[PDB]
Amino acid sequence: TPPGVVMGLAWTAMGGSTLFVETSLRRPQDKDAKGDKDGSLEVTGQLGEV
Amino acid sequence: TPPGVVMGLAWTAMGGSTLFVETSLRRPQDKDAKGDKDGSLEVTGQLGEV
Amino acid sequence: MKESARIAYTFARAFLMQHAPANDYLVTSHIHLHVPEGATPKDGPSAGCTIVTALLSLAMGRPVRQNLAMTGEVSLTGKILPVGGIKEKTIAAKRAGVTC
Repeated sequence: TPPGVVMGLAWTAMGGSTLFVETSLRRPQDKDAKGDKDGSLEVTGQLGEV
Repeated sequence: TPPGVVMGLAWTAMGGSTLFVETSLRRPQDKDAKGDKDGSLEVTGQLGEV
Repeated sequence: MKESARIAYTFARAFLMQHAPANDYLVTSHIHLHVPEGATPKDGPSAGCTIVTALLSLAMGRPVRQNLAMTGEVSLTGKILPVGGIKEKTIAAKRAGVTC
């Protein structure tokens, strides 16, 4: 389980299942020590709106 | 072709098949080396959402 | 058609920097393009190659050579592909005065 991944139970249509969840950087972080812009999240994985 | 393709097997509706994925540059790369506006993809091929 | 148009545009913008680097008319220029409807929809990609030369003509300023029709599909690296229904195409273009 390298950092930024965690187990997560889920109650799918037929029984439970132990699907993982994962996250990662998208661009190198220190583009600017002085920068000020939202570090916007980008969700992925066939998300429902809720 | 050396830059930008790789043969890709795929399980088409009838038999297998050998589709090529192809990618290319879209604009001169270095108009401003010091800037920070990440290069968007544009995907094609009539992909479904998944 | 939108798909084929986009890929053709990208190939055009790529070929020009590959060939004539100093020109940049196409990298920065809003450009309307008009492809009249009438091609059978399954055959609709077949016209793709023509666009890629159309744009190039405008990007260099030379009018095309006289009465020289062409067709065929293109790929992002420029490997042209076979297109069907050649017979109807030949018989129709023959009487338009096309020669090459």
